[PDB]
Amino acid sequence: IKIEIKSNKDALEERKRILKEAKEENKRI
Amino acid sequence: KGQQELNLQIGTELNGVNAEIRKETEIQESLEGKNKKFDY
Repeated sequence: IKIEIKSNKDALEERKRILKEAKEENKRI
Repeated sequence: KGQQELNLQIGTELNGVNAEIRKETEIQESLEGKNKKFDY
């Protein structure tokens, strides 16, 4: 419960960063 | 109770983020193909 919540939160953060980086790269292209 | 509801909300946020992620990947590859055409 607790640990899965933290893991989901963290992974969500990293994938949000991946999204934001992809947005940067699309803009630059 | 709250823990599980928060985890479900995080899962929904995961789903949305993944949708946005592969949408951005599609936009990336489109712009990239356009870049190659312009290079040609």
